[PDB]
Amino acid sequence: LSVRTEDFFSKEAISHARRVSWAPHTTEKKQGAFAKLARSNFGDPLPSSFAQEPYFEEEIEAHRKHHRPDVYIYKYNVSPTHFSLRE
Amino acid sequence: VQTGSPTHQREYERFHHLPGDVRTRPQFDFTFGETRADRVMFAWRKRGDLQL
Amino acid sequence: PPKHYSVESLRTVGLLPAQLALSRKPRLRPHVGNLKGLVYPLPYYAMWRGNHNKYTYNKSTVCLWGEGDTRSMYHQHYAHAKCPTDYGRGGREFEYLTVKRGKMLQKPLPRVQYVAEGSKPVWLFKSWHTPLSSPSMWEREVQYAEHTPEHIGAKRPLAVVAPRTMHRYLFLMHMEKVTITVSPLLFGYGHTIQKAVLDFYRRAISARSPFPKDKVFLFYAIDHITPRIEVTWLDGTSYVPPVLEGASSQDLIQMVMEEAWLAADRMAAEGRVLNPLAIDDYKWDQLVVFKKVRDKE
Amino acid sequence: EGDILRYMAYDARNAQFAFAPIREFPNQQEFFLGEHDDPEKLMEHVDLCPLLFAIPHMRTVVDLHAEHMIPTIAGPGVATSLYRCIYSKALLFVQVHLSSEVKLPPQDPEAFKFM
Amino acid sequence: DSFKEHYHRVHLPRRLALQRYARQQSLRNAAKGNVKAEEVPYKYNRWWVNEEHEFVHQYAFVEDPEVTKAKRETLPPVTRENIWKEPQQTFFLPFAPYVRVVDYPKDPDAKFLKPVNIPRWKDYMQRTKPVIPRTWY
Amino acid sequence: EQLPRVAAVAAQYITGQHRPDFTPGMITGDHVVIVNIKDVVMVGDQWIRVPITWQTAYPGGKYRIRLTDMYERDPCMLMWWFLKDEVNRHFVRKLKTRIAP
Amino acid sequence: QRQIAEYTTDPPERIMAGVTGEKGPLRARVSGARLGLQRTPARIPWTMQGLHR
Amino acid sequence: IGDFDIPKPPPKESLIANKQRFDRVLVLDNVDDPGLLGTVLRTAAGFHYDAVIATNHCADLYDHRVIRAARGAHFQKAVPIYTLKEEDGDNVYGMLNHILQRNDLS
Amino acid sequence: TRRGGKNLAWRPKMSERTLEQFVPLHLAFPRRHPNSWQERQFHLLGYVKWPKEIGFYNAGDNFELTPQAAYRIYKQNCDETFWTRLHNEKTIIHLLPLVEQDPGTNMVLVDDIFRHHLKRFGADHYIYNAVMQAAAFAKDFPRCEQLLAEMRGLGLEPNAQSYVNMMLGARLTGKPRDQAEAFFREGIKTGAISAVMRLDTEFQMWMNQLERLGSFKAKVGYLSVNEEGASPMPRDMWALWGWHRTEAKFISRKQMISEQVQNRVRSGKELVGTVYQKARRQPWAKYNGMFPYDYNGPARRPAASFVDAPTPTHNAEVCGTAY
Amino acid sequence: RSGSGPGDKRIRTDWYRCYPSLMREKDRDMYHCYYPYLFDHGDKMSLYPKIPENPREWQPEQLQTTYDAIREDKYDAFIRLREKFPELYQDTRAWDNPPPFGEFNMFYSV
Amino acid sequence: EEEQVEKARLDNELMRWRRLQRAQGSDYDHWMEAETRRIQEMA
Repeated sequence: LSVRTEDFFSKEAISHARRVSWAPHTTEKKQGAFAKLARSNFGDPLPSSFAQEPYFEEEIEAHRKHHRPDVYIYKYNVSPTHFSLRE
Repeated sequence: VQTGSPTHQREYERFHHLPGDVRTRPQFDFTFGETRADRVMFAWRKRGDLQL
Repeated sequence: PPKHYSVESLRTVGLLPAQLALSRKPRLRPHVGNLKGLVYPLPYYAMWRGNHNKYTYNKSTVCLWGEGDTRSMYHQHYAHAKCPTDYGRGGREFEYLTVKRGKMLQKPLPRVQYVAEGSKPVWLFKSWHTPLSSPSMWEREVQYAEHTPEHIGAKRPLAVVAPRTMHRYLFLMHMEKVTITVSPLLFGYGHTIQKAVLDFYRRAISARSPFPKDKVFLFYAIDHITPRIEVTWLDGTSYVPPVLEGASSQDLIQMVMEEAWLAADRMAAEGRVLNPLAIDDYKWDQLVVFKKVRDKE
Repeated sequence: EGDILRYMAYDARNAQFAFAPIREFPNQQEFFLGEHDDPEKLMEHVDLCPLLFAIPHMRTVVDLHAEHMIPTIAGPGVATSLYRCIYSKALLFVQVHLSSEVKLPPQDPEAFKFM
Repeated sequence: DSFKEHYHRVHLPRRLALQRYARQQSLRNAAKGNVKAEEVPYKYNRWWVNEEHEFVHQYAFVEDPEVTKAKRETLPPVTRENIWKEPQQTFFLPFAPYVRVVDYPKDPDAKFLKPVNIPRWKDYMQRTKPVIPRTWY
Repeated sequence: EQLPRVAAVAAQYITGQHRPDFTPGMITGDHVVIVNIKDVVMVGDQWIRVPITWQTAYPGGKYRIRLTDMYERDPCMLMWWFLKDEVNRHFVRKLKTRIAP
Repeated sequence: QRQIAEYTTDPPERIMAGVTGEKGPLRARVSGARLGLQRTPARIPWTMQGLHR
Repeated sequence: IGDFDIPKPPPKESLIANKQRFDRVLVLDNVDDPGLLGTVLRTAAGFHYDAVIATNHCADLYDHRVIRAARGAHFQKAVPIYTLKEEDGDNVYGMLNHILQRNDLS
Repeated sequence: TRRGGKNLAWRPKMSERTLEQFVPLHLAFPRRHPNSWQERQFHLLGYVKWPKEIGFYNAGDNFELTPQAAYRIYKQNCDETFWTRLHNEKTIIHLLPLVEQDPGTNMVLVDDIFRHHLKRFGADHYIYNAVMQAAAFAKDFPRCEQLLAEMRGLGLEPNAQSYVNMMLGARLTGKPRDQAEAFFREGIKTGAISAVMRLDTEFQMWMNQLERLGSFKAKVGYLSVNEEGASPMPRDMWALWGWHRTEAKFISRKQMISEQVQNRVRSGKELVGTVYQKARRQPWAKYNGMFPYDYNGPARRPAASFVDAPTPTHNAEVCGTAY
Repeated sequence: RSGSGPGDKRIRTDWYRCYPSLMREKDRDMYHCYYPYLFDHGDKMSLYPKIPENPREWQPEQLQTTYDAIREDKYDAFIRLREKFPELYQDTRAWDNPPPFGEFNMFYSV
Repeated sequence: EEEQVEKARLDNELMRWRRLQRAQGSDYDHWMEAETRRIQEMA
């Protein structure tokens, strides 16, 4: 092949869930916005590792997770988005 | 007294007929990994200024 | 003729590439005398195993939660974060390379549900030029008409992801009024509810606003009415944060601020022009406090 | 055919700068097209011009949030693109200057970030 | 014979017998008049981010017995002229060759005017592998 | 079930000691198909703390591994090792009495 | 009927009746009627196992 | 002869957003003589001004002659003294106009 | 430089600090608890093996109580001090499948529970929604409408559960999509149902959930699946509900009592959720070591002795399925 | 031959440069995946975990999700971007439609 | 969010550090001193 500009600069290894969007205007780093705002280059390495045992909980939609109604059927909670055991 | 393989009988269990700390399991175990230069297999808890 | 970069051009520039075949230095081939049988061109696929390709017929291995035969046992995280068929070898036996026989079956990709056929959705362009604190970054990206709540009066669907912030103060810009009703007499036993509501009123008076006195109001209920809070937003909608036993002023502030974010999102979807958050004297005082904390530790 | 044309117009980005025909013709003149928060919009306007070929000689995507294109006082430099005119075969050398800032960075970044 | 030698001497015939018993279930289908090759599921989850936020890729390759038989029986096509005439390159070009000299600015010493297309030295040193989503050189 | 217990119970039937006509010179034992080796148990942290040791004919060729390592390589080697111990507990003198069971 | 309701109910019961949290219905509402502790799911995290005086 | 540690400069957040109104603000514009600068700083500290500011290339506040003329006017805590240097990033007249529009000064 | 021991399959050429991260301290497989310890842990936590007619651990190792046993427990503890509206609601909930399978005689029991509830506590959202769902499963849509009208007349404003019971009764009796959407729109207008979506889309979501559920006499839904584990003791006592061994599914009665006390004294903490709390819950730094009982087995406690029980008269006849 | 001698320490082998990026099997959950994590679900892929057909098998704190707007929107935007900008999302085309067997593979074919 | 994650990690590290100091100070003379001070405090 030949020398290509695509291979010059490395991209971020951010995950799909931790991503904001797959748009080409959001492919870059998240701190670059504040770096451009401050007019300074930030070279902070190793920001953080995940964990020794990184566990997470299921997140619900911004409105559902707080306005879930207490609707039940025979022994299970019922929501337009989730099922769960009720006692 | 040695009566079995290291799987069944541990190395510090040979001195079980003696009273004292040899009847307890040590705090440190150096058998796994890089062999000690002086071949120290076990080390019991420090009793004051003495460690077995 | 068209010109391109080459090793001779880079040499004339002043950079020499590393030697590949003829070199007295190690060639980094740990498999030349260690891996036996067939070796694949993928480099270093068997180094974590111990630089060997023996004992591959084993099925079960020593494994933590999420690895190996954990699939048969229940764990709250992995039960929703891993498929019970994607469990492989654990420990140093991680599969950097896998070879199998048979006809490969590629299941069809999932389909987006609750989308009517023939609907042309609106596309939202998300960029870092928009500040992250704006609700537009949290709004949906592919938004359909079948997802827009028209009964509320919205022109667009509501945001699906909420910011993850521990709110320590109140922001009364998107709130028309806050009425806090408490009992005049003090309960005999230690009333944590009463204490939390009093602290909430204190922090609402000290909240982030040019003049929070114009929006915060305190009332006394001689009728032994339980202490309550009522936040009326700009559209007139009212929210009542339930003050239960054990809840603190920080918890009440978190609830009020999350509901304020949701209400502002509803306003923006309905078409209401909301005043944005910016720098103010409250933020300068918080900067003073922040510098104090930084100088302390 | 359309796929190959699109991929050539895309690899116009991967085209190198040293082998670009910037000084192909004798005469040259400079013009100022204004200042843009997001010059990528103006670049897209230039790309979608009926009087220019859709396959340029060189293309540089200006992403201000990339670690190598953050505008500083001693900024990274100039993002350069080169377009060809269809009927006169002239050249348009578009230069986005990311080093024109005359504002010093904050002395303490933590306070500016908190603010 | 030692412990492991005796174990393997006893069990390798037993392992082969177990493999034969496994292939018996596959031969069950061919006796029904309906031959279907082994159906392995494709892995959509072979791109990961490790603890240190480094990109990891799992290479999973599936061998097709029909393609194997086709290659055993049929003749391979003619080699490409460029493939057999152009020699194999002896050196590996860097993904980001540092140039250090560009004739763009009028004053060559001015650093704030260097074009951003040219890779920096940190890129030239650290780009020893294709970009995160890319897997082939 | 625990690995030493399973090994003992299996060796009792393998060596033929479970038969009232058992004769030490006569090798007559029943066959035992042991399944679910991957689900054998070991009380406590003994999976990490119990070693398997063996030396070769070389100086410094001494291997000290763990039950975890033996299980990672081949879980059936653990059962084979414990069965070997249970058999050599009584039939260690000759080779036929060692190997045939 | 209304008087018997208001006479048998309690202030904390009438307070926590119409309340619903992030995890759905409150644990008090869900397991307030316990036909033996063998049926109760015991969904309290280790961070919340402790309880003050 | 004593080697003292320079006192921490006053935060300009007080000049930006002060909870109390400023009665008298002082701005020294290009005071070259270090002795005269120190004497003026001493006089302002004595009269207890709200804030003294030095702009347009005034002599260094920590010059030896300035210290000798001030005689402890730098270690006090009552009257804060600021240095608005355009070469560091501070807009002197922007800050002054902010102070004017904030405290309603003449 | 050693002279032997170069089999990399057993003694790899890796550093000790490099193998430290692979040493499995927090091991999960293969096992550390034999089968002989399961009964010990059961009797130590203090649970009893009840006959299958009373209750049993189902396929999910959850202790499911028989509807007959629940009705008998109700009939015995009707007038006790601890009995409550929630107890009546749960009794109706347990009677639901028998009501669905044979609404001829079980609606009588539901009506008896309703009578007792109106005698002791009175009219309430809980009891009214329970009876509405019972009638919906019993295929009495006119009775469901009557109960909704009775709620409206008594002043109990119909709730989201009430409108969902309306929709379920309509779907089970065969009322049109328009009939179900009428109740949905009425709930939306009242405010009992808060929906963030288009109304038709949200109604379709509710209908999809109800179709996934089905009924007890259906053939497709979840409730149609009747396959019980039917074990007197759970097959794994150290099973987890959360992330760490301290978040175990089966714990002691003292811990159960502490948790039931927290459910009332710290109900305000269940309303707020924080990333700080969710990250603090991660057990990566929590102590995971071996206790003396991890080696010796669970502490030996006596089991519940029932030598005073009557002699079984029908010991040959097998107990049928709960429903 | 087979060596079996004392060896020569002049040749400085460097295996520390011969280790790929370490990855643990436990870290293969949906929060570490680079692409939308898909569940097998039998014959069709899905974005949610499989719901047990027997409701008795449901765990007390397990949440049976049937529609998650976050995952739905992210997967939809991802698929639509990959469809509308092929040249811009070309490197993401190895996720689906993999290279078929029989052709030369850089890391497999010997 | 990152501040909350950092604070939670710091709290877990502090918990583990306390648990390890309880065993680091488990020396014989240190345990004797601790129990002596506890007896003097309770009496």
